[PDB]
Amino acid sequence: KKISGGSVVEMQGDEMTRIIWELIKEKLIFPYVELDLHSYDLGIENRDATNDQVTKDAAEAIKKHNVGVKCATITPDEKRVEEFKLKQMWKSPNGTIRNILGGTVFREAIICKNIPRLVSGWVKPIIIGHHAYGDQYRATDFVVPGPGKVEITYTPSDGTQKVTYLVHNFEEGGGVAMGMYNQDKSIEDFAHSSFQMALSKGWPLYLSTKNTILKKYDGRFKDIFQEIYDKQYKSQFEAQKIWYEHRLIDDMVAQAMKSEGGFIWACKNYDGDVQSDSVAQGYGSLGMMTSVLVCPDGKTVEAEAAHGTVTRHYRMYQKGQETSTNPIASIFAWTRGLAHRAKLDNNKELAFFANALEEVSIETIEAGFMTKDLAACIKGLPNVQRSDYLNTFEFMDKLGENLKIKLAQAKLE
Amino acid sequence: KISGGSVVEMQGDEMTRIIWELIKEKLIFPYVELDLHSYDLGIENRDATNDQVTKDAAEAIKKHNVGVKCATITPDEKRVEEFKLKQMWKSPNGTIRNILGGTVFREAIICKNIPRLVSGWVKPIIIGHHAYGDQYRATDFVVPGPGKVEITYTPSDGTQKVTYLVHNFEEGGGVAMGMYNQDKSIEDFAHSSFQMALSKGWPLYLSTKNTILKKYDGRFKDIFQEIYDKQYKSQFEAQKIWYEHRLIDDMVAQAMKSEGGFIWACKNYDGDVQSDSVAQGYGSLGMMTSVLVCPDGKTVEAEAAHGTVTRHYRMYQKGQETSTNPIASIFAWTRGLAHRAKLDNNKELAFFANALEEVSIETIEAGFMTKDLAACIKGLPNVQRSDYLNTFEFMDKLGENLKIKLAQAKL
Ligand SMILES: NC(=O)c1ccc[n+]([C@@H]2O[C@H](COP(=O)([O-])OP(=O)(O)OC[C@H]3O[C@@H](n4cnc5c(N)ncnc54)[C@H](OP(=O)(O)O)[C@@H]3O)[C@@H](O)[C@H]2O)c1
Ligand SMILES: NC(=O)c1ccc[n+]([C@@H]2O[C@H](COP(=O)([O-])OP(=O)(O)OC[C@H]3O[C@@H](n4cnc5c(N)ncnc54)[C@H](OP(=O)(O)O)[C@@H]3O)[C@@H](O)[C@H]2O)c1
Ligand SMILES: COc1cc(NCc2cc3cc(Cl)ccc3[nH]c2=O)ccc1C#N
Ligand SMILES: COc1cc(NCc2cc3cc(Cl)ccc3[nH]c2=O)ccc1C#N
Repeated sequence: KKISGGSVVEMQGDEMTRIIWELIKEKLIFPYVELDLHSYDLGIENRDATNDQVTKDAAEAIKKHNVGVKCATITPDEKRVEEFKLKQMWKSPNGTIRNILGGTVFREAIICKNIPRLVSGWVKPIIIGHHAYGDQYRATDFVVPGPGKVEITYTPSDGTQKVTYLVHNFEEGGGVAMGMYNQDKSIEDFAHSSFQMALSKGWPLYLSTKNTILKKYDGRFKDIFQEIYDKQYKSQFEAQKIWYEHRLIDDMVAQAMKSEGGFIWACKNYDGDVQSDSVAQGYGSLGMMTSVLVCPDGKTVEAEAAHGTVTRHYRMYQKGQETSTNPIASIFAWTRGLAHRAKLDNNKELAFFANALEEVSIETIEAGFMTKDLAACIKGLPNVQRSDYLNTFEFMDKLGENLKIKLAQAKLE
Repeated sequence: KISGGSVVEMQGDEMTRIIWELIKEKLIFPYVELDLHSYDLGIENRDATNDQVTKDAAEAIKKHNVGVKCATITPDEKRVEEFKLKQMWKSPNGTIRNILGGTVFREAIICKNIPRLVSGWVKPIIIGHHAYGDQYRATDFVVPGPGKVEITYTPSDGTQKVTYLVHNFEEGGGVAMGMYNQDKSIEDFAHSSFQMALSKGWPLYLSTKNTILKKYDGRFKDIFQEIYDKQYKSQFEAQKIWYEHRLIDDMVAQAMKSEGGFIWACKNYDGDVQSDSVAQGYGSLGMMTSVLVCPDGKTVEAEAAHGTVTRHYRMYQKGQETSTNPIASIFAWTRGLAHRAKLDNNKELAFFANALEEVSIETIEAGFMTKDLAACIKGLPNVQRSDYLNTFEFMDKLGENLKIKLAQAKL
């Protein structure tokens, strides 16, 4: 009696995450749930094999079936082109997908009692989202060769008066300059995703900006969030004993470091990249970072780990050496995905399993069975020895055993 | 008694004014004679002068080169109606940078008994930002609807103008903005960062997002490699250190797994302590120093990265016990004097500047500190009164330890 899972769009990936991804399906997922799976290999060979079309096709499956679970993919730089002999430097799959689906990406660390956090006292979860990976990806930048006047202009499409804003008047040398933009359409999406992520998770929501300085730019993020909230989300927030409030980023950081957690943060940063966030990097185990892509309708969810393909470990695997790669984030991609499926289907057996799997993963670590990065968090890297951790299979085997027990006992009721 | 020479001083506001005068009295004036050129950068003095006193303070730093600044009230719509201000005056620190050029760094004083966010960080990590980041150089506006936003360059020459597409709003509006940076700003920023790394004896690293802003940030990066290979390259090799560029993604992840011990030039939009996670995670903003350096090498103005500690000031006003950490403020003075000692080559003053930091540190390593610092070790919930000293007790204990340290030197 396997569980009837329903329609899920799976997306296979590259390197160490592919290798693990399979272990998850075989050892933790398929022995218990029969899915109407809709796989899409997005490993770099096949993306190149199809001219990055398989990426676009997965994005459309996700729209239709409302549930995606994606493995980590190689985004090609120059050296990967030469390494796989690619036809061209294909765009990052994650951006391709999120452009098609609209909506917003939220990351969150998985927190275990026996794993130190930067801030002890952070005990309820911190869930942060950025506006389409950041304001930097919508920047038009160039060098100013010599003296002169840089300006920005609005050209009403109808054809009423132009308006010109002097940016700077370079009077005695060169420099650099750039323009940045955001569409209302897009800010509204960010709003709806954030509010609806908050209702779904049950915590309150904070929008941070720098509207002391960017009065009109960050202003209009605030006013849009406020109009949308006051017009269509307040009653449902009140009903969950939660709220939305805008903060100055200055205020918002000071609070969040003096807090216990349990909130949604809509950061209006310039850079949304995980790899440049000091706190995310500071936990000291990127393998405990989940992500989720929520769309402005509330139905459509795509889940995935926030780390990369772990190329450094992958090269060791190929040469047949020990690896201690952390599967958690990838495991939680499946459980968040499956959980949301269950939400849409009103499928209590799936919801139980999903939660169960998340539960066991933390429990397993808390008993003191874990991968090297987590032991390193406990003891310190120079102090870690081989008998403090399990390799990638030993930890996956352990999670299988503990999952068997959990569900076997849990059945008796 | 040790004559220092000329220093420039700007008296501050609220809790920092009180803490200032105590440092002057107990720590500075009994050990050292000075030619204090003092400006009253309290809010109420500025309003009386129509902000002009801030200018005078700044221009005076030009002549003498050493400044020590007490935290100051930067007005706001409630601070206006609090003092009936003639106008909502601008930030003093800004006016002072604006007038001196220069690049503001920020350090956090560390002790062996005060947990850092990362245990492994056992050396200083000094961060500078390019003129407070490019949000203060931004020009924002609302887009009412469908239409084009174009950024254009009209050469002074008169040669053909250039025009890049920012975005064409097809359906509905949004927002737009453009920011700039003159090359001279960047040369200064780089110069300041090369001088700062040379004095503090640590390697340098510049962070950018040149994988997305290939031109804008790339430009920063070259001016850094150019000026390095040109003017400073072999001076580093002489002091056994090095300069390198790091993609911001790479820099952050390298830092957080390092032992500290480097200068960091952050090319950023927001160079405000308030919004820095890592600075607000230490626990005591009372431990965060900040030092303005100029390109020319000659000019240094020190202060505290924390504000005026208003919540503590209101407790001062009512006779209620306060526990305000003065280290940053002490370090404003030691930085100012250790610099003045290198200008004057005044060895006697140099020793005093290093003496007072070692004392400040030793006191806290010994286990005598303020409430913030106690909270970092135990947790604010677990903190008993017996765990820490109040504003006054901590001073007297430093004053005491300063006296004893100075004595043993003579011998
Ligand atoms: N959406 C995505 O799928 C996504 C996101 C980011 C990057 N990537 C791609 O993945 C490839 C590799 O990128 P990268 O090496 O920069 O990033 P990465 O895969 O996150 O690896 C960086 C380092 O972090 C540690 N780490 C990350 N995940 C871990 C895990 N699950 N368990 C244990 N340790 C872990 C490892 O450090 P130690 O080796 O020191 O243990 C690893 O070398 C690139 O082609 C990149 O474009 C993909
Ligand atoms: N250097 C400058 O010129 C500068 C920099 C920032 C702000 N300001 C100005 O000064 C005011 C800032 O006040 P603010 O309350 O916003 O920020 P703040 O005075 O720097 O600090 C606010 C809180 O931080 C803690 N704190 C700061 N310094 C401390 C110390 N030395 N010892 C112990 N705790 C300390 C206190 O927390 P607890 O209350 O929890 O103990 C305090 O309530 C504003 O009017 C602003 O315009 C000036
Ligand atoms: C509950 O523990 C965590 C939660 C996390 N959530 C994600 C996150 C939080 C976050 C919080 C702030 Cl104040 C600033 C930037 C941030 N960036 C992030 O990506 C990350 C790390 C830990 C730790 N330790
Ligand atoms: C030696 O430990 C410290 C040094 C500090 N230096 C100042 C500073 C560091 C810093 C480091 C990063 Cl990775 C990011 C932003 C940062 N902003 C800062 O203002 C601050 C805190 C601690 C701690 N714990």
